[PDB]
Amino acid sequence: VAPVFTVTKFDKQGNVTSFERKKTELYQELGLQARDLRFQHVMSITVRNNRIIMRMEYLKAVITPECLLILDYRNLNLEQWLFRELPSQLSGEGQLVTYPLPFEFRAIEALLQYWINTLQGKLSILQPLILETLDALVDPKHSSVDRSKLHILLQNGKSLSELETDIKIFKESILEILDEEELLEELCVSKWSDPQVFEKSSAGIDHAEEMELLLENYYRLADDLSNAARELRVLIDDSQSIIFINLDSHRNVMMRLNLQLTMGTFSLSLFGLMGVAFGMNLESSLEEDHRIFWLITGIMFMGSGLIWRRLLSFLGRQLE
Amino acid sequence: VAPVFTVTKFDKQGNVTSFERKKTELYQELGLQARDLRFQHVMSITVRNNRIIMRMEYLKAVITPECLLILDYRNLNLEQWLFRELPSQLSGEGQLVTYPLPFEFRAIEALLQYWINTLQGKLSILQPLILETLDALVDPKHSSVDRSKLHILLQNGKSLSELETDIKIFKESILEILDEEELLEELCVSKWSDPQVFEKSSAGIDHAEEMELLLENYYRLADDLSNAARELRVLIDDSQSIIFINLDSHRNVMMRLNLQLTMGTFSLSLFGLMGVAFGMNLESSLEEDHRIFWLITGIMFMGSGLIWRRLLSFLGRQLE
Amino acid sequence: VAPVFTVTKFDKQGNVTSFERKKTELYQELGLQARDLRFQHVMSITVRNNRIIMRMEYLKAVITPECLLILDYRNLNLEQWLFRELPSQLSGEGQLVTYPLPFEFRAIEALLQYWINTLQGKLSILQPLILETLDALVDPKHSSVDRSKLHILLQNGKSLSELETDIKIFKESILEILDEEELLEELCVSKWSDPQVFEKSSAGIDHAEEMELLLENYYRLADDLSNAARELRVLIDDSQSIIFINLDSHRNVMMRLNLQLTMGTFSLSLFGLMGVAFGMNLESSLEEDHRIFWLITGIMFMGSGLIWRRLLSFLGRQLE
Amino acid sequence: VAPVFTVTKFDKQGNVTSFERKKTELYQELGLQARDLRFQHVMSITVRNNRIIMRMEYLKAVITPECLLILDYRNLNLEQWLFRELPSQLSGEGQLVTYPLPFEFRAIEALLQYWINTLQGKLSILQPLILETLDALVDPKHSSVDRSKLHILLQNGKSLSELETDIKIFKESILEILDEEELLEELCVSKWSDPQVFEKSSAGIDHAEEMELLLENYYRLADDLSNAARELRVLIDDSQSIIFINLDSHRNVMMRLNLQLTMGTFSLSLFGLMGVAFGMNLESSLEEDHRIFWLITGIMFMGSGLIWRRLLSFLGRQLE
Amino acid sequence: VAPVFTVTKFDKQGNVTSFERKKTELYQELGLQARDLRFQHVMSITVRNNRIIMRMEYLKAVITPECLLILDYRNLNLEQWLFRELPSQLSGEGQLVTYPLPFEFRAIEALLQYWINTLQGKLSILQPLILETLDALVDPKHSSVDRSKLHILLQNGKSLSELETDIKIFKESILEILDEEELLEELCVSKWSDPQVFEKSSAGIDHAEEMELLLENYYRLADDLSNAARELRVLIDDSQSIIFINLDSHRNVMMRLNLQLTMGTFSLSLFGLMGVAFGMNLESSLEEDHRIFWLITGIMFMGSGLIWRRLLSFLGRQLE
Ligand SMILES: [Cl-]
Ligand SMILES: [Mg+2]
Ligand SMILES: [Mg+2]
Repeated sequence: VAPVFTVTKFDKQGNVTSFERKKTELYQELGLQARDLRFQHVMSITVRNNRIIMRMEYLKAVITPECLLILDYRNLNLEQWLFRELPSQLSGEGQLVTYPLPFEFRAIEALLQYWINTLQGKLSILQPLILETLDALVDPKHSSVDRSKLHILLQNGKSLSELETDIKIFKESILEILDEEELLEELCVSKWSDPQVFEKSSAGIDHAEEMELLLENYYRLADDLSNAARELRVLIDDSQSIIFINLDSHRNVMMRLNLQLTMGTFSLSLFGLMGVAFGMNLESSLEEDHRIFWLITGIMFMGSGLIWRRLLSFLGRQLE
Repeated sequence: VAPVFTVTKFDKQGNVTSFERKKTELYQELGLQARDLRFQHVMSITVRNNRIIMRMEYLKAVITPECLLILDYRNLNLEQWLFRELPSQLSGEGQLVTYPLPFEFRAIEALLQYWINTLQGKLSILQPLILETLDALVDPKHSSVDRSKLHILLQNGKSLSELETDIKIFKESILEILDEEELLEELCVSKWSDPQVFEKSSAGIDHAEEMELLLENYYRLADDLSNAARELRVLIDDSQSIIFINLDSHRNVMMRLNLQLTMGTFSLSLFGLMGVAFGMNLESSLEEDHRIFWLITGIMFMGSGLIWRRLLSFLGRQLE
Repeated sequence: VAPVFTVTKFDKQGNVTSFERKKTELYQELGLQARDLRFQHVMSITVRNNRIIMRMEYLKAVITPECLLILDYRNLNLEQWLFRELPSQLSGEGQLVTYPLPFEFRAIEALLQYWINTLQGKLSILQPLILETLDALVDPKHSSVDRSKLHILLQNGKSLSELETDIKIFKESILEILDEEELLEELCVSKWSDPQVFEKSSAGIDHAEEMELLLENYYRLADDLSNAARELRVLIDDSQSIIFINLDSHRNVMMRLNLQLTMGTFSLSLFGLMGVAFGMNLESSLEEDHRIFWLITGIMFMGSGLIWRRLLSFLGRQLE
Repeated sequence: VAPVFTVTKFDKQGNVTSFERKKTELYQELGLQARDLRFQHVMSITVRNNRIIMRMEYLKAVITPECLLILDYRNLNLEQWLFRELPSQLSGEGQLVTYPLPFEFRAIEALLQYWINTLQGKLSILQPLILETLDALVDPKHSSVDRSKLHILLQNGKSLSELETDIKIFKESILEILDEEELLEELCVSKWSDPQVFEKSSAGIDHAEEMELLLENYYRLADDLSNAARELRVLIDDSQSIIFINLDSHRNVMMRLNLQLTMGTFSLSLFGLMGVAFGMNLESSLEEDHRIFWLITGIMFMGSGLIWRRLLSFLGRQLE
Repeated sequence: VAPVFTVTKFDKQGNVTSFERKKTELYQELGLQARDLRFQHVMSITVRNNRIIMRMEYLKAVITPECLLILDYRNLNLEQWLFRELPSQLSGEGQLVTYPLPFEFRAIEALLQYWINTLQGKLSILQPLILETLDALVDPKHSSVDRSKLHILLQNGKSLSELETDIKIFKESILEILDEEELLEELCVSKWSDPQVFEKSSAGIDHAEEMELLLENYYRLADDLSNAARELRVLIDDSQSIIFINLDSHRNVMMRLNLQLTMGTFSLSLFGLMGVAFGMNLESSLEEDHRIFWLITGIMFMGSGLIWRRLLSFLGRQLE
């Protein structure tokens, strides 16, 4: 009946243990209040009672000087990352560069690396799709654009805006932590767990400096991602403007050709009316004449041609 | 004759009392000047004479170390919240996380929670409507868009802009309070009411820190709301651009088809003029010939077809 | 020959005296240099030689600890405000809330109140006009918009942009003064006129704090005005986008209907050409037949209808 | 062979001397390095070795406590300003307000006044042209706009953007100098030339304060110029939007009228086809009847009218 | 098997040596960790263990107090710059202005000069192309624009956006270094290599001040580049708006002319229908009359002309 957390616990030795714990039991074990683990804010990093609470959207983590906890990890495709890369990164030959540093450094590096890799993967999925859709859409030899490609571009633009917002909030959180030295000092949970021990254990290694360098690295990576996303948005806008110009130019060409054909039709209809005037079954004084028929036909055709040419010249003058 | 406030008073025990009090009487009771309770600024939080004055649009509140007052609460549908949730939140088993803290913490938490819930409700009402309107409007199989849906989208966009402005001003007020530690210290009215008593009453609990954490929580919630609203605005703009492109593409397709039909009509009218030339009641030298009629009809139809095909090819060349 | 100021002087007792004074004489009386009273900057507030120099566009004022001066007040419709409200506000039962404070507080409050009321009046004039113009323009049942209303909207948008710039510069000046405590202290001219006297005269009343609260009040009012103006601009842009979409949709509907009618005309002209082929005065082998005439007429009409239906179906397929 | 500066030297007495000096000789005389006088940055003000180096685009100046130098003044139309106003401003009855102050104050005031006057002149040239072009272009009674006026507007908009950038960089330089008190102190070259002498020479006059006031004056003037330029840009954008709406409305009106005429033509052609069906030279059973001709003509005309009216009503229903 | 760096080493004497070194060997020689030389961030400047690590996109450099290293220099067309200009700049008569300063000053100046020259070259390539493309596109005498030029403009706009982003990140890095004095002090690697020696070696020359001046120079150059790029973007947007207006105006002119021709055709077809009514082979009572034929023809032509004139007048009234 009581709410519970599905907890994946990684020790300092990289051992992984999955279980479920009551919320009050977790609060008692971690020495934290209920309000600390509400996880109400997406992309939030805080330090409460010497414990690091982190949320990156669906990823909720609690870092202790002794262990790491992942909360609500089910039905999120996190199993591969949790049980394949994390043990190796924390307690193996992974790509982490904070192994000699205390456990919290490795934990923060792993979490930030996973989030930055997720953002990079989203961008690397979105970029080729948007690029090829724009290339198809801005093709100058198409009179009209493909509307299914327009729907695809709209969906990809929505996804790109969401990704850009995620990168922005990640950058904001990292920069807020980096700006204040107090937060950087608080992030060093192992240092403050036993200050007397770490007063001599830290043989010239500044934990705050290492944390600052790690956060600066991840902030720079997120800044590069944000720059790429903004460039993609700008390219999308420019491509949309080019598409508008192409459509307007095609419309103008078709309208000019239709206007020329309308001039031809109007001259043809005028001299056709002139001919039909002689086609009505009313007696005239020109039935007996032999050359009048050919004269009328010739002047009719020649006048149609001349009026069409004059109208074309008038159009050329009007369009300048 | 004198102006009055309709006052809803909540004690430390959660008891609710509704009455009306003269403005001067309220100023005397609260130890505040007339200018303090003007409530001229929407979404303003201030501390005057050890009392917290708050306005969130229509919600005007005065928080004292002993009680809370809601002013001008009538004809605003506030009765349900005032008489159902507030007593439970202040003096019961509500979702407030500041119960062990002094009364002002619970009061501020309740007010900020109500305002943030109002903003979230506005956004959760606006988002599905805007999403479905955009989905209907950006449908690529519609030659023209529904204008009633356009009016609905315009109204919802105005509402979304108003909501975004409200979220922005809420964030600005909260961040202005959070930036300066003096304002955070002033917000702890119970601490400064009896400094001698609270010098020993506060057994290791920092009231300023608790206030900072509460305000940071609500600021983060408002930031998430603002991000969602900005994403909705960006999606609206992108959908409008897609609608423009779709309409232009449909116009281009219809114009091309009309131009092809105009080519057909022009060729038909040209060779029809040629035929009508022989339809006039003028004597010629071809009436006695038998094959001339069928020859003229055949060459007329064939020339119409050939000129139409040539004009279509010319259009294809022009459009590239 | 020498330049002069038309000076309206208000004493501490609210007495008003209008006269003209030579520029050098005014400089000597006020203890100020010529460069101080250039009034080159619109919306500028400064403190020179213990005197407050203020300019709000056409309103130039000099506040002394003993009196207030309005300069160049003629031909600006300022007479009503100068001779009706200002005496009552300074030395009566006006709405000013700084009466117990020294004279400069009342003077600054009156000037800022007049300017904020002018801005509010401009906004309250512009808002209904813009709202009704947009409501008329975004009407979905209009095939075309009213261009006179477009000109009115353009003029009102220019006025709104000017008002927004005025509000922005007012906010900038007030915030620049508020940010630095030195400027706030300098604004208390009565305090620094006789520091020895005011060392004991100020019985617990902080003049700098009162000035800060007054300026914060007026800054918040200006911020609300700026938010309203920005919302109006955003609504104008959204209405323009909606108008564009409505016009494009009407164009598409008219173009589709014209294309259908063009299909009908083309089929009619094709089978009309077929009929005219038999209308020419050339001998054929079908004159004696009786049923051939009705057969040709029937097949002509039926083929016109069938070709029109096929073209309509082709259009439906093309538009998807 | 060696590079040289064309130097115009103004003494403290306003005497002007024009000559040419080798670059190394100028470096030796001014006590400055080669890198100091590169003048690589447009709109840059710096203090090197107690000398003020200023560049405003084409205007390069070096201010010393004893003299002023203008460099590369040829072929820039600077002769009038150099030899007419500068001597009077520096050593006469000019409009400068820093005459009792040391020479560098007058020099800086003259240079900043010239630059601000140049910017004001550019804006006062651009504003009437842009205003009249927009007024001509947004005329609602024009079916189409004048394209030569469009080219003029484009050129003026480019010039306005360049002017706005110049004002922005001028404001940035002035504000960067004003923000740091060290730069303001360094700008007082006469004070630091002989600190022992000026320790008693400055009888209560703060040179840093005077420099701050002068720079604040010029910054406020530049801010007013920037506000005017931004307002002009906003007005240009609004006028462009109004032009777009006007063109779309004219297109819609013309398209509706063309559609009505197309309906008329289609009905006329339908009943004309009906008439032509009886015009073919094929024997029928209605030649002998006398009333059939008039009956057919009457029903033809009446049906044309009725079908045209029905199509117009259908268009009215479709357009809503 | 192990990863290696292709290292180009420049000594203090300008001697160049190209070789390849294992990554671990380079880390040991430079006294740096593996994470220091990841080069994960484009356009990043840092100081680690008294060594300057710089990346400008493809250019990776490590500056030591004794030497400079270029890493991964192959297949980047860097050979000319590496083996022609760098030796002369570092140990010759180059344009560097930091020769008397320690080696790191010359190294930083050379690297920043190369990057700023690359950015200037990119801008000087992009600007004429964009300018000529816009001039061709905004030509008012073209009914339609060239779409190949549109594709060229789109590609150049993408390149310009990339260049603007590069300039922005360069400015951000330089300004981040300049803002904090600690980073400026750290950049002086020779000063901190032997602090005891440089305590007396630096005879009044402040290395931090020289570094600040160099970085300020390069920041100002990058700011000028960014201003030029932003002006180019603004000009591109304005040209696109002008192109839109030109296309709409041409469309309106063509549509008006087509509407006038449609009026003519409609009047011609109406009176042609009137004439054809008399052309059908049905007996009437007007065959014997002689003047009826000419009367009908004359009234037909005159009515066509009059109806066309009336329709033109109606169009003129409608367009206002
Ligand atoms: Cl169009
Ligand atoms: Mg006939
Ligand atoms: Mg359009």
